[PDB]
Amino acid sequence: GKITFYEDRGFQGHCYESSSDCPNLQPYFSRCNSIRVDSGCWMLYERPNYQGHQYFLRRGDYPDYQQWMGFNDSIRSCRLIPQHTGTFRMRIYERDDFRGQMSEITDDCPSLQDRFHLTEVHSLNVLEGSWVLYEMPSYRGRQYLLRPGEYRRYLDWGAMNAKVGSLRRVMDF
Repeated sequence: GKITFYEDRGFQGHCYESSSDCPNLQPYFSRCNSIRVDSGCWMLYERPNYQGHQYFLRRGDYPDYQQWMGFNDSIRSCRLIPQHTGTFRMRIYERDDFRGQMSEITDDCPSLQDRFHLTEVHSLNVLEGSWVLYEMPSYRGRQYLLRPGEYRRYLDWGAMNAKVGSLRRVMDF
């Protein structure tokens, strides 16, 4: 994993490269307007300590922050997401605290509405691999990184509501 952040658009200005997690990038650069992901899967954060808007990025060139659906040009923490080989698995629930009907998911899901007739998920259990949760169908809207573990309520994956449109396994190309 290598991501290099650039302060200005079109890969110009002061830059910084990371190969690992960083809870606070503020000491390294004051703004971020373009990015070059050389390798790995990354989750970028608007605020330090992995808070605020989250953005999922894979290898590629990003000449401006709009390219990664950035809210603004603030990137203050990043996570290198560990590659998972084999099966990705998670369970979603009707109600919070793992109650109501449960469905198990093991592939990408561009529309929960379409496949489960659900617009909201009130709790989920990530058993294997890392996933990205999207507020809206077809991987649009606010993004939330799901690492393996228990999410007894939507608040646990850092969202403001239980609206869940799509789900994507964190896989490299």
